[PDB]
This record gives sequence, structure tokens and C-alpha cells, in this order.
Amino acid sequence: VEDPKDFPVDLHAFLSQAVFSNRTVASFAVYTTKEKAQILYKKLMEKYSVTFISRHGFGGHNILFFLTPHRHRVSAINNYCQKLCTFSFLICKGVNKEYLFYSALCRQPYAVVEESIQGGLKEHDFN
Repeated sequence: VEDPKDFPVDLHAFLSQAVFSNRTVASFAVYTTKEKAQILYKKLMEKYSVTFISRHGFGGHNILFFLTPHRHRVSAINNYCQKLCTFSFLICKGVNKEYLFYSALCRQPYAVVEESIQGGLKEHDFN
């Protein structure tokens, strides 16, 4: 109805728009509701054994950002997430700039809510 159809525009810079790609990657984002995100935060951590995952607020919606040990098609992460949704929207894309995306999601108009690693994510954990 008035559900979003993509991520907020300030994050497009960070996201891959080719959702049907055969290329397998290791960082992902999910834009959905507080409720759905609260659950996926725990499910994803267990299904993908994420090396890291965080949940961020934006009005009433949430954005999950997570890294995985092994690579996966964006298509696959999405399919898994969508099975938890019926009427709630949910957008899932691949993330290119890991530490920068995570940065933007830690500042206005966004904010961190919960993380799987204290202090969160440090810049030196990347190239």
C-alpha cells in the first residue's frame, strides 16, 4: 500500500541492484519491519552462522546488516527471508561498502539497536 519498494535513497550507494545475480557474496542487507527484523536477527545468525549481524532503526522500520562466513547468492538470502513474510514488506540486497554502509546506519537519521559484537564493527576489520 504505502510500503517502501526499495531501501531509503541515502543507502543506494552502498547496495547492489542486481538481485538475480549469479555472483555469490558475503555481506547483505534487509529492509523490513521492526517485528520481522527482531526475529530475522536471530534466525539469520543461526541459518548462515553470521560472523556479524546488526539491527538498525529508521522510523518504524528496521534494516539488518550482516556478514557471512561463506558466500551466497543474494537471491538465496532473500528467498529465506521472504518465507517469514506474508503481508509485511521485505527488501533484501547485497552490500558492497561494508564498513561505510554500517557507518551510515549508525548515524542520523538511522541508529543502532542491537549487534552480535560489542562495540560493533571496527574499520580495521576490512581492506
